Amino acid sequence: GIQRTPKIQVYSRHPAENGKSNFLNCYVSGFHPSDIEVDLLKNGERIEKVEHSDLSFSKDWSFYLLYYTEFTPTEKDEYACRVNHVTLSQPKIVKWDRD
Amino acid sequence: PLSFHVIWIASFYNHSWKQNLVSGWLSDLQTHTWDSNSSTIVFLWPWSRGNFSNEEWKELETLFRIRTIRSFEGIRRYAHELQFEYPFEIQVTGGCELHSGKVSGSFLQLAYQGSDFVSFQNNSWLPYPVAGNMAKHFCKVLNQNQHENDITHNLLSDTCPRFILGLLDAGKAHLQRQVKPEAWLSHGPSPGPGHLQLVCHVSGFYPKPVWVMWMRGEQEQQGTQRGDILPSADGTWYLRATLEVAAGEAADLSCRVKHSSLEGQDIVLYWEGSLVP
Amino acid sequence: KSVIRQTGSSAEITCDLAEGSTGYIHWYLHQEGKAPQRLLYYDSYTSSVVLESGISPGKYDTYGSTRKNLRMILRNLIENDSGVYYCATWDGDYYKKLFGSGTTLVVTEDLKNVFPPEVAVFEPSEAEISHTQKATLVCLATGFYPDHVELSWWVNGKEVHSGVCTDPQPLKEQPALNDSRYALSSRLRVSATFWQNPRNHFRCQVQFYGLSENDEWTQDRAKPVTQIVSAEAWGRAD
Amino acid sequence: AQKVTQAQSSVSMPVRKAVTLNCLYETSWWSYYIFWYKQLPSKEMIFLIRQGSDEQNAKSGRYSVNFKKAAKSVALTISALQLEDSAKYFCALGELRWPDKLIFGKGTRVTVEPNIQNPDPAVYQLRDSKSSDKSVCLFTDFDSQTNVSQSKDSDVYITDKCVLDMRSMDFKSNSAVAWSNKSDFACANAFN
Ligand SMILES: CCCCCCCCCCCCCCCCC/C=C\C(=O)NCCCC[C@H](NC(=O)[C@]1(C)COC(c2ccccc2O)=N1)C(=O)O[C@H](C)CC(=O)N[C@H]1CCCCNC1=O
Repeated sequence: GIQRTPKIQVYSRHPAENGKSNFLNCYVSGFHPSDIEVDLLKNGERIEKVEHSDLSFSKDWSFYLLYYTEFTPTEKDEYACRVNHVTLSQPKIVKWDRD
Repeated sequence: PLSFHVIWIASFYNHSWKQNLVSGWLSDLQTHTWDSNSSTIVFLWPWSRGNFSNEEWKELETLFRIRTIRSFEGIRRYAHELQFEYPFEIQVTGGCELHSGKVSGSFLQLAYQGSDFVSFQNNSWLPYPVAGNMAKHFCKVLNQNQHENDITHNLLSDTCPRFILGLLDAGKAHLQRQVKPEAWLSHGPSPGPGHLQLVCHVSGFYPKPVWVMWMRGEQEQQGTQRGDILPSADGTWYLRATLEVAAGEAADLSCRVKHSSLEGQDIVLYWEGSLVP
Repeated sequence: KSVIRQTGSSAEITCDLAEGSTGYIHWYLHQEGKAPQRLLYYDSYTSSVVLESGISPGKYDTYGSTRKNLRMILRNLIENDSGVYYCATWDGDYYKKLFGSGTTLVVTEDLKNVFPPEVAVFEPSEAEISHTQKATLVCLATGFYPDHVELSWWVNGKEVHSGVCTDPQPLKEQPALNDSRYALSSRLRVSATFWQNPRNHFRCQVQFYGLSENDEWTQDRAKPVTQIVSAEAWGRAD
Repeated sequence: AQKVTQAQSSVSMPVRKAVTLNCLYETSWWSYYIFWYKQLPSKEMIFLIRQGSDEQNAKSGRYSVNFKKAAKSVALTISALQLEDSAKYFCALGELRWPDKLIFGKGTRVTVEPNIQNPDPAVYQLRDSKSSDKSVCLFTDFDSQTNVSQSKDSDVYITDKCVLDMRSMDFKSNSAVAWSNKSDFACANAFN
């Protein structure tokens, strides 16, 4: 009942530019408990070899995790972050915002 | 301001499968990590050893190793002795403040299930009044062993002020470093009819304090909505500031970025090109 | 496999689980008409016992080498401890968790309630022989407690199942008392040319699980130890 | 937190057919497994098949499942029913990420009705070889569509049919037996 729900934010390190390597970040924050299981997605499918930061909590005792991977965009490529918490009836997907 | 604290995370998903993490932080930046494989302190940065001697660090390792095993394993019976409901989590943070210069201002707090549960006040564990009787029952347990509390008091009153003093000095080059930002513009989720959303991303800047605002010439557009400052794998920060305007009044708008690394030469990007288009 | 204890005694069951496996071995309790539920598990990496939600800390304990000889001792037994006790451990892959052989525990307020079965073989009916050319030998083990009994048919001292049929579950003789004592039935089909042969020996063998030589008996009646009681019959030419 | 229920307890179906055992669960986990175990009458648990939280309908041998994840309903269907498969079947779930224990259902007993080539039910009477004036009434050769039944009073005990062992080319019939302490001992009317 006192469990909190995560705040999911997706962003790129550099402007989108096809053929140029970039970094995709997904910031999952403000959740409780820890069991969280976030996935980064390319064109729907999961992305393997995804690094993430060590677990930590902010002052209000809610945890925050940063998930990042290196990628090179293309015109037809779509990217998203999939988060699956106990406070979610179904996985919540936040899409990377390009133009 | 500047605070060095050590966090402690204990997650208990069920009767098996217990998780344990220990980390050190310079208030946004992780500096230490605990290796449960060998019970050693992993130093993320070369300067994270501070001015403490190598022998002095070994005693800290044994202190944290012995403290962790006794604490993290004694929980298991308490969950059965008490009426703990899996899953449950115990979080602990303790450190010291850099007030003006530094020094006085230490703290130590513990939280059960993500809420303030107990805290250590200079010799004793004071429960939070809103935490109820179970905090008082565990304050009785923690206040029993005087020797551990004397160690805890010395840890918060002597070792922390003496460590952060050398840690900040040894890490002066890393903390005082300045990294210029990188910015670009894009289109947003496009609110209701006749209105456009203008997004101005600012990326890769250190330190944290940054200034960003949508402008029309010299006039700051007060409709600018500034989002959260998000981290990256490196010590840099990302921030996007949005602005919603009518479709017919989009031109002449510019995003202006001020940062200490820029030395007064602000980044100005103009809503022109394929954006308008 | 089957153990009998009186209220207040102790019982140490053994875990014959396949070789060594992952460190944690869980103990489950199964009762008739109820869902199996784990009581505790044994942490071999620490040689310590952890319980489940609402179990008193003195009832159960676990120890020993987990390789096929893990023990579980129950102390201060009550009536409601009766049931089949399993020991389970997860796979290396955590795909499935293996379960060992069950151990039935029977707890009774008085050891005097334990009785051996009364075996009796019944010869086939002459009318049944008519227009069927088949013989029905019925064995009956009755007046035994607890309800577990292994029955088999032996002809000429050769254990044979080809033709047998047995009850799957014993029947209480008086379904009003807890200490009731049950009966078990079993038939046997034999060709007419074979039962009419008077040189054939039919030995219905019944195996009963009761007290052991280490238990104490305080009755003038013979001690109902774990024993074998069997009855026999011979063919009739007419 | 977690609950697993199986509504029915006793199920029968003829040999060389298909029957389905249902299972309903209530969990708060986004990652979990579903297990089906076969409890032999000899008090032994054997794994049958596993169903994942985000896995398609599982299938292995004569086993298949119907996973209705929206309503949290998994049903185990056993096809090509044999005689050895007659046992008590349980469904349980555990944590996928942190496997600790299984929350079991209350069980569903399945008994297989054998083949019946030519029926001829009748009732007969037998006498004890030791001959203490003890007797039993036997009703055999009944079909699978009959009862097993139960009388009244307190005495006069009746059984509930039987199944065979290895039974290599055995008689393969259905036997129901009853007996009382003489007195009435009306075999021709006891089963009625
Ligand atoms: C990354 C590492 C490299 C960086 C290094 C670089 C920087 C160097 C300079 C740093 C200078 C500044 C350092 C500041 C200290 C920071 C504190 C952080 C972590 C820490 O104390 N860990 C151990 C504490 C864990 C919790 C423990 N919880 C318990 O033990 C039990 C009894 C178990 O369940 C409960 C309980 C359960 C539910 C709810 C409430 C509960 O309370 N409570 C605890 O409170 O432990 C205290 C603090 C220690 C203690 O008094 N020990 C006792 C424990 C009790 C039994 C008696 N004997 C003992 O041993």
